[PDB]
Amino acid sequence: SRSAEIMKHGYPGFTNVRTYEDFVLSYDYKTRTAHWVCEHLTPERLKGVDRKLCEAKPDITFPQKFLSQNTDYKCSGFDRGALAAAGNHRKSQLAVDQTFYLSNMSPQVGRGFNRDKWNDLEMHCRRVAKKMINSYIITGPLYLPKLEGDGKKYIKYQVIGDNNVAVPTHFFKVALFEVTPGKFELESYILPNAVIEDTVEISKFHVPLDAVERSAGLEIFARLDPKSIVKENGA
Amino acid sequence: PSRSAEIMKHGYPGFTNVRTYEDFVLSYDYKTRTAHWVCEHLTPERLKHAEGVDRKLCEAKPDITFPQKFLSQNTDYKCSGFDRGALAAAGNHRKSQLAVDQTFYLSNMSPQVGRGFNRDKWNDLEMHCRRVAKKMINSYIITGPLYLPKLEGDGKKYIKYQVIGDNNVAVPTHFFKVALFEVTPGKFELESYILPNAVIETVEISKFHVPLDAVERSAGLEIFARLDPKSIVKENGAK
DNA sequence: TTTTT
DNA sequence: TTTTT
Ligand SMILES: [Mg+2]
Ligand SMILES: [Mg+2]
Repeated sequence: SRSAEIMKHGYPGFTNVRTYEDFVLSYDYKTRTAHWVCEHLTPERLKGVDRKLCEAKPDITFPQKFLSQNTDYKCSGFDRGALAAAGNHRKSQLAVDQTFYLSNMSPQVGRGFNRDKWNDLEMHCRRVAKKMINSYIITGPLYLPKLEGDGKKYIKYQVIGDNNVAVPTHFFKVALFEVTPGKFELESYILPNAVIEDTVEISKFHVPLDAVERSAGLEIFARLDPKSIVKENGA
Repeated sequence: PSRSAEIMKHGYPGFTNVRTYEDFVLSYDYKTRTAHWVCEHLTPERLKHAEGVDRKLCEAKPDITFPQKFLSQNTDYKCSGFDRGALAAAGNHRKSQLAVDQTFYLSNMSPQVGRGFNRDKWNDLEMHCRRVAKKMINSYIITGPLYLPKLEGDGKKYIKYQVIGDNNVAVPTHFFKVALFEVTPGKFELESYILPNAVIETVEISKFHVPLDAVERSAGLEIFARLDPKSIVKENGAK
């Protein structure tokens, strides 16, 4: 099974899972965006298909009362940011078309984030993947607390459109790279959903995996054992 | 077991991190470190106290069948200004010591305003549900936290809530409670409520009625799916 | 290659 | 009945 290949190293969680052609997604009825998406890449799999034949549409195999709509994002000020990236899925027109499901979208800052630094992170994972045995990428939104002036910690985020789609404060990305058979490089990033200077290197957004777990309420690469991790966030 | 099937007869609100305790079912949210929902089932017979039971020798503690890193602890609540508010109320579970002890799992707790809410109007709503249930054949109650949007001083909508303790336990902005009362066999009265997690003044609990649909949308849950609307004879006091 | 009323 | 040192 493709899906069982994609999810070899663990399910981050089991809420409202859909297995699409080339990735697995978990959808959150409350925020109207994904809990997470998992992707599996090989050099083989990263190689006629056109993407502007694609239009974002709701995945209606989820109940309608829990759907986002293009009308939620329209004039929001945010892009429809695709967590499982179209560029990662080009072995078929279907596979790429499903990356355009709104279940796979989060409201993302456009210029200075989704169109730049977040895009740079995606391109980095793709390029590293092209010279690795297997690559596993888990992406998801976050809603992080901030201490404010009264000394109290608050989670605050905008919601948009009539369906109140959540605007994540941050996004995480965790990549597992099989370098030598049975052995892995692990890269864990948290980036703010905000304008980021192009000056900043992606490694500045490294965080320990445990931080991603706690913040997202997910078990990332549980089925995997830490002996087989040879490199962690560069080290 | 067969008990959990009686409890969940009219459907699962969701399937995330479900635990079946002896007399109620709970769904646990790893992000908020509190419940998504709890579902309870009462009857007049089950509201008779059993002998030897006692709620005085009960202490709040985590349910460690969830992974440690997603638990809340008593230290998260300690000196926060909020109560450990039981969603499935101790008072609903009368038939054994374990059944009531389990309502003291922290998975069943939300940070709640005490004076003016948990100890007052929220408790008034709980007692009201037990009272109605002594006169009904079957009663199902679904309870949970909400985190609701507020139009701020720009023109943008925001969800904002406090998190407490080192584990960042969410302080809900509101709580819903939906009660399905079987008034005659196969015929139900439905009552849906949303209250703010705040001091509530004289205010009748019926001021907090909202359509079921509004609770489903806010909570991202499917409440009482296996219930045919033909069978509903009353909705928040009407019809 | 990422997207926008 | 609810809870908190
Ligand atoms: Mg993107
Ligand atoms: Mg209480």
